[PDB]
Amino acid sequence: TNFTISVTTEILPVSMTKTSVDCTMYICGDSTECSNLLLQYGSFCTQLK
Amino acid sequence: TSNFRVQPTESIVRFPNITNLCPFDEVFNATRFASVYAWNRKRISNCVAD
Ligand SMILES: *[C@@H]1O[C@H](CO)[C@@H](O[C@@H]2O[C@H](CO)[C@@H](O)[C@H](O)[C@H]2NC(C)=O)[C@H](O)[C@H]1NC(C)=O
Ligand SMILES: *[C@@H]1O[C@H](CO)[C@@H](O)[C@H](O)[C@H]1NC(C)=O
Repeated sequence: TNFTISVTTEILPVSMTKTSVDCTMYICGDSTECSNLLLQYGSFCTQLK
Repeated sequence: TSNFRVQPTESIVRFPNITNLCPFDEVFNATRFASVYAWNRKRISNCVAD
């Protein structure tokens, strides 16, 4: 017989903060030995970036 | 692609100005040394070592 109108919340996430890392600096600050080791490995973390 | 960082320009070193010439000759240039069954210990601190 009688109707009412009510409002309800509904929250859905969209996205997070985009994060990017670096292969060289995360391993070490300014050491060229890290670069030599990562070159003689080859390509391991370029696909990660 | 790559990273940009500023390389260092000069070099600085800073050590404490204490100069006491740690007695390495007291433990090295000594006449008698203790045996292995009873070894002695000498503590060296608060000086400069060469
Ligand atoms: C349907 O329901 C609404 C509220 O759910 C009724 O509105 C209330 O009516 C009474 C008496 O008529 C008043 O004292 C209130 O102040 C009203 N509330 C309001 C305006 O928010 C309405 O009367 C109902 N209708 C029927 C036909 O039953
Ligand atoms: C070592 O000890 C001996 C005996 O006390 C002393 O003659 C000598 O000058 C000391 N130093 C060196 C470098 O031999």
